[PDB]
Amino acid sequence: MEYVEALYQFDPQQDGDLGLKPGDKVQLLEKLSPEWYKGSCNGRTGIFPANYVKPAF
Repeated sequence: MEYVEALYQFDPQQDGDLGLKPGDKVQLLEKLSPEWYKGSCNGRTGIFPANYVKPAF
């Protein structure tokens, strides 16, 4: 998985958080842990919880 698709809405509450709407394909930059990933989506780069997404390609 190098791109992943958001299934759920992640509302960012801290700087560095990548906010997510369902259907957003996020380039996966690194799996930082089981629970937190780093990616970019629509020009933005930040971190989001891994359970918000599923594999895309």
